[PDB]
Amino acid sequence: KPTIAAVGGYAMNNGTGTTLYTKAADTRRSTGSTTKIMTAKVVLAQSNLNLDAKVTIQKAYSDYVVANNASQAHLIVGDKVTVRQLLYGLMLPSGCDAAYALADKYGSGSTRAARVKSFIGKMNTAATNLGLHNTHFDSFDGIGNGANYSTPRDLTKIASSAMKNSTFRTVVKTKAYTAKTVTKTGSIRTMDTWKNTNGLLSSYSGAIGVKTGAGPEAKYCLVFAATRGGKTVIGTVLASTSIPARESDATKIMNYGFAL
Repeated sequence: KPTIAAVGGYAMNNGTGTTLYTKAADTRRSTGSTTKIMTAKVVLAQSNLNLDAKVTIQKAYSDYVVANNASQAHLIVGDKVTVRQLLYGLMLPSGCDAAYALADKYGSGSTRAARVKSFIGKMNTAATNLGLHNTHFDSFDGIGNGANYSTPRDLTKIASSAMKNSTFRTVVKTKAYTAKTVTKTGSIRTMDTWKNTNGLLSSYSGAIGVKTGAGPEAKYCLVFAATRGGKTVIGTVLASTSIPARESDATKIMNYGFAL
């Protein structure tokens, strides 16, 4: 059993559900942007889902990333961006502006505030439906709050559920993506290329996911997944000490899991 810097860790065989590694696996901690996995999951399960549906980037999305010094996809106010493009902006550079856009779009309500509230409710309803008991969302992106928490086991179960969706799988294993959006003049704008923050995609052979996280309370987090020899290992590390450490933590757990 490897030792890791993260104070919380968990991994299982994605196909069988069998546990492969644990370290305070059921201890509630902050999630950082790994919460965005649930945001993507909820969006992709909406009945009225249309990946080609366009969303106008509101000034509020930009003001939001600035006010919260949140990671962003650099979405340009006024641009028309598709839900598919928003999902890539959400998962690759960890676009909290894209998260806001998705919540505004899919929440139920007559105001952005009401729709955001409704969307977070959907996130909690999805957790409940998975039979989770140590997870609660108070945001659509993991930005702030003691009422936003999960555990390495719970997040791994949310990730496993999300990975059942082919679109989700396609997105989280993508290393680079360049969005071509529509400007106010109708012209097509080529945005700066987005790079997936998950270093495992290039450093770990067989890696297929899933999502990074890093904040003042959550520290360095990573939900990982890789497939080798017909076996898929999926897991989560919470509160590692740095980006390089979170990557090695995950690398060790997966290597251990594949050898078990």
